[PDB]
Amino acid sequence: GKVLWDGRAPRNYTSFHLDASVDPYLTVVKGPRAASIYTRLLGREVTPTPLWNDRLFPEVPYPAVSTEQALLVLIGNSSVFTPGSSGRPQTGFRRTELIAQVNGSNIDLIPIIGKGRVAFHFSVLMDEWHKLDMIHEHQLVFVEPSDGSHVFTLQVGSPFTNPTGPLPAPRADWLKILNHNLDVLFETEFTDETWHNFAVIVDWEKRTLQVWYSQNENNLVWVTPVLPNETVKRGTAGRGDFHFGILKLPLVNVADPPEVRDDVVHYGIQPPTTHGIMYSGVFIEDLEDGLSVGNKFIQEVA
Repeated sequence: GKVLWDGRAPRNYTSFHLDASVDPYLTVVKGPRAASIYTRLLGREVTPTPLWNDRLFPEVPYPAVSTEQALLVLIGNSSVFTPGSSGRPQTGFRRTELIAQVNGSNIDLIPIIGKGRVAFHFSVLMDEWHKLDMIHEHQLVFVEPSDGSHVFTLQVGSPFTNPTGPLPAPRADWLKILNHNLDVLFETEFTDETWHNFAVIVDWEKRTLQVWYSQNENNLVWVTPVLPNETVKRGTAGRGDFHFGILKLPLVNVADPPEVRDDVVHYGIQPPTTHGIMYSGVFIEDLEDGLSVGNKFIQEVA
């Protein structure tokens, strides 16, 4: 497909780009500290997903060159988002997200990534240095319309419930792709030291989702059929911004009055700990000629 937006960090990207909030990422969804304190560019420390490598000839000595650097996205105790200059701090959440933009604007991108059939690509790698706590729910990747809903979500960790139930939940450490109604479409163990490659095809006319998945250098394969996603709102209210990072939900604090425990934006137990996840291969393409499945192959889809 043609690339509509490329969030694969160039090898020459820097903290300074991040602290200017320039293309390709809007960095506003974070705590008060600079964007670069929460999101680190990993240079040569971490090899990104091999799917988008370039290959060398001859194939000895080095087979390939990385075309991107991985990103490490961190949350910590300062990761409280204040919406605007005047919003109530989101004290229930710990969040750091990057949002796709083009020419300085997320708004202008909405029509481009919101029409026809669009493939949202992203690959995750477990951070062994600041482990995610799977007792809590983490919303990692999603497209968020105006109303705060998610057309689809990549989630990991035990889903938030009020009241609190057995924790960890079964398969808490499985990466999960959810539809807009929070139905589990596909789930797979978040194995360590492994690039978990995803593509979610959104057909904006028919309101469908299809999940594609692989590990490491393996080409993406389809792991769901084309599935109805019919709770998405009609028209422009169904479209929204592409986020990736970590949105960590709290647990219920029974000390809180029953009338506020459901309000996860402002209430709940959040320990003051640091947690990370690494991203690579994050980009958006249409389905011209087909889906990019990795390793310089395209696959026809319909």
